Amino acid sequence: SLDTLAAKLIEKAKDLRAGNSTTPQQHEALVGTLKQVQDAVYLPRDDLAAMQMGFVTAAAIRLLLHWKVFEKIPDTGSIRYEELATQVGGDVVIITRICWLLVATGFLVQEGSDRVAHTARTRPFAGVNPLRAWWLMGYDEYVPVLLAMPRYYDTYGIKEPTGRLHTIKAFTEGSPELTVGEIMSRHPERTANMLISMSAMASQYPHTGFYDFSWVAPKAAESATRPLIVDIGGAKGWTLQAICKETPEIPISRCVLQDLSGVIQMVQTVGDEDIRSAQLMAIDFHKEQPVQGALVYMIRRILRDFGDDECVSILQHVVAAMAPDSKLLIADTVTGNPPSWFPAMLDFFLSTIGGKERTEEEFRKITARAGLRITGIHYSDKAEFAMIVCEKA
Amino acid sequence: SLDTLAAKLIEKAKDLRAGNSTTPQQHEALVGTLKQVQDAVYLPRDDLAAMQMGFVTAAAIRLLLHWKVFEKIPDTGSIRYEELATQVGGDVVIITRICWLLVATGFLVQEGSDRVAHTARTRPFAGVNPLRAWWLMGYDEYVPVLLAMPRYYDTYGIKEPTGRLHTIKAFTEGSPELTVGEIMSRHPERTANMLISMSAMASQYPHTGFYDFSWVAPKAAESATRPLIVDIGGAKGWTLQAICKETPEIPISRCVLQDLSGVIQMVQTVGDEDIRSAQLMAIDFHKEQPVQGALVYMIRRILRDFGDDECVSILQHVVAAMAPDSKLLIADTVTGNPPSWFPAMLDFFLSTIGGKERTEEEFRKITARAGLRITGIHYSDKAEFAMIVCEKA
Ligand SMILES: C[C@@H]1C=C[C@@H]2CCCC[C@@H]2[C@H]1C(=O)c1c(O)c([C@]2(O)CC[C@H](O)[C@@H]3O[C@@H]32)c[nH]c1=O
Ligand SMILES: C[S@@+](CC[C@H](N)C(=O)[O-])C[C@H]1O[C@@H](n2cnc3c(N)ncnc32)[C@H](O)[C@@H]1O
Ligand SMILES: C[S@@+](CC[C@H](N)C(=O)[O-])C[C@H]1O[C@@H](n2cnc3c(N)ncnc32)[C@H](O)[C@@H]1O
Repeated sequence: SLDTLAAKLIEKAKDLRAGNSTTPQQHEALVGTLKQVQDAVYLPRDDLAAMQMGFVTAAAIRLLLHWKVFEKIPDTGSIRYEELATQVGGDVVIITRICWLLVATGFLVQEGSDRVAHTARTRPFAGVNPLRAWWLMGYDEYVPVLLAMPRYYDTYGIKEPTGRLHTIKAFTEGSPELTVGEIMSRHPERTANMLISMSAMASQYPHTGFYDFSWVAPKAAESATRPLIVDIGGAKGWTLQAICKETPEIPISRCVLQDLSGVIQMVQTVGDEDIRSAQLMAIDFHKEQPVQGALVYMIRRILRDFGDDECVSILQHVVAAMAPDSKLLIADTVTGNPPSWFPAMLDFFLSTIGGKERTEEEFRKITARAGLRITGIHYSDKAEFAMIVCEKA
Repeated sequence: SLDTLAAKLIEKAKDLRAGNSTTPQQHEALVGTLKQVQDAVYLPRDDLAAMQMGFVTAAAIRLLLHWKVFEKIPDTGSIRYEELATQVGGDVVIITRICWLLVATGFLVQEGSDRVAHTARTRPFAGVNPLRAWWLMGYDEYVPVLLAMPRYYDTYGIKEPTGRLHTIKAFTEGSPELTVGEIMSRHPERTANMLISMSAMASQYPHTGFYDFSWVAPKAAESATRPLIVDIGGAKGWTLQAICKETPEIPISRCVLQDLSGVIQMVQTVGDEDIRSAQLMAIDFHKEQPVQGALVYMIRRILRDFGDDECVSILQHVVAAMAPDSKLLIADTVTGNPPSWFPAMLDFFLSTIGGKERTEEEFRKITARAGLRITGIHYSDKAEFAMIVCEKA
């Protein structure tokens, strides 16, 4: 309510004066309560005006990023608009107007009518880091594709976009005959920025803590030979390291990390010693699963990027390699009907590359097509992200 | 401070509880306080989530508009996703995914496992009205222009855009040699949406309530042929109709509605019998004011669209047409420096068409340059909007 929002501000204010730390939980609660109140108080005209303001604050930030203006505002203190203008080599009038939008929305602050300064909300824009890279990737790589969606669906029909080709992204780029990866390989600066972005999203879903892997331990004791955990598209092997740290009775030396040649090579070169002890293998999971009869095959945050038919192709290569008692673990969001806001947002972005966040029913359908049955779903505490346990039907 | 904000929330909650928070000024003030809270508490991760969710929610709304889904969701009650999908001839899965994004953000409501319903936030999209037209103007006609701003300033220099040609909007449209008004006026559906959008956001741009025209009624008796009010760039004459409703002694047949050829012709189609009984007239106010000697020349929300020199040029043509007892009335947004929240948003948008929001002193400098004397400024008590009353100096 308005009053509980006021209570949370009074609390924050006292804890700052007392120099104590706002927890992530208290911050979330404060922001959540603000949102509840705005949703109760704002009329439709307020909702839509706030949305349009969002467009222009993002454009203003983008334009100042383009002009390298955030780099020139000092970390603390302030800089005269005229000095900014001289250092950019542009007109002080337009630079000041752009800054004023950000002052009116609390991104920047003025110190006297002549000078501008950062807030905590703009310091990430003053240099290279993952939030800024992620911000630029979303704005430059996705916003034009979102604008292109009505034209896309006019062209292809009102149909779920499910292919690796003719994605909304590739359509927007002008090369629908290419995959998104092929398009990005033609764009080295955009890829570089994306690589930094890519690291941030991976870090924010849990690798362990919500599923018991220790049942692999007795098999490792019975069999000296059977491969234990195969991580398909495991990247730099962070998941395998986390599992074997959590349960040291699972020898990482009997696990298998599969990815692209370039990623495996970087693991072999600068990967830590535990992961380098695992069996590393370059594969194409669209065409093959080379490890036969492993106890566990894991597919983490991969199926969300593909349509059903492509997921069933990946899955069936694994099922052909599975022994009768193998498990196939899919780590991915099992979205609700209806979904919560963060997976619902991710799903909307995934539609531009042919993927989606599936419901439990949708996962049942694709695993059954691959000859699997889901025997358990173990949810983490983060936005319906779950371990889906599958065995041969 | 967090504490003064908390106290403002607490006091507005009291007013609501007693039934004493009725007025538009009170609503606007509470909305402003909530925005101040947002700005004081949001951190980069919150701003990023809000940017992403804003763009995604906008594109979802745009697709459901384009597909005529909002029109098919009943005003109350609910409809099955499968019925919606069949009525728009679309795939139920992609339609559901997109509705689900709006369900997750409280724009739509899902009933059970498979039905969807309007909220007050989406009913504006279910049919033709000014708020919907305003939203479509912003999204269709300005968001793609926002994305073009980096390239525009790389093309023309980091300089305040002040010309009526080669605006950012005409640059994006691919017709730099047309003014933005000419571009809007050449396509019927764009023109018709523009006309309806000029009736939106009366909370910022009231059409009456702040200036009393009743002094015109007398002079209507002085003569039978003299034009009483000339509405320069008057769109579809909504403001003339508002004035004549409130001063029924001013006959609308003695008023002149002037706009571009394409706009004034559309008034034959959409205007009611009342406005179509006015003197409709195509003009180009960059070049001429063809009606000499009128009692009042009204220039409402025109000067905002142009730079200072072009505004002087426009006013000079009107001054030449004026008789010694004529008045020239400028009706427009009048803000402070820096601009308040809503005019700060508009100032940024107006930069893409060569315009800006202005302070009272900025309007005074333009009117002086055009050889006018201001005899009165009459502010709205609900919006930063005023009638500037002028005569020949
Ligand atoms: C330009 C401005 C863009 C963003 C704001 C917020 C989002 C809703 C649209 C609204 C819009 C608006 O308020 C105005 C506006 O639409 C125009 C024009 O599009 C540009 C000139 C044409 O001759 C015709 O008059 C229409 C001129 N002047 C304005 O003030
Ligand atoms: C979404 S990313 C990270 C997935 C990883 N399981 C995780 O949770 O962090 C997908 C990974 O799959 C890899 N990959 C993409 N295509 C592949 C292919 N055809 N064969 C093998 N690996 C692939 C990428 O190199 C990337 O490391
Ligand atoms: C921002 S709208 C304001 C409309 C109306 N006076 C109001 O306030 O609701 C700008 C108006 O000026 C008209 N316009 C633009 N350029 C014009 C021109 N060169 N000559 C005549 N009208 C023009 C547009 O077609 C549009 O109706």
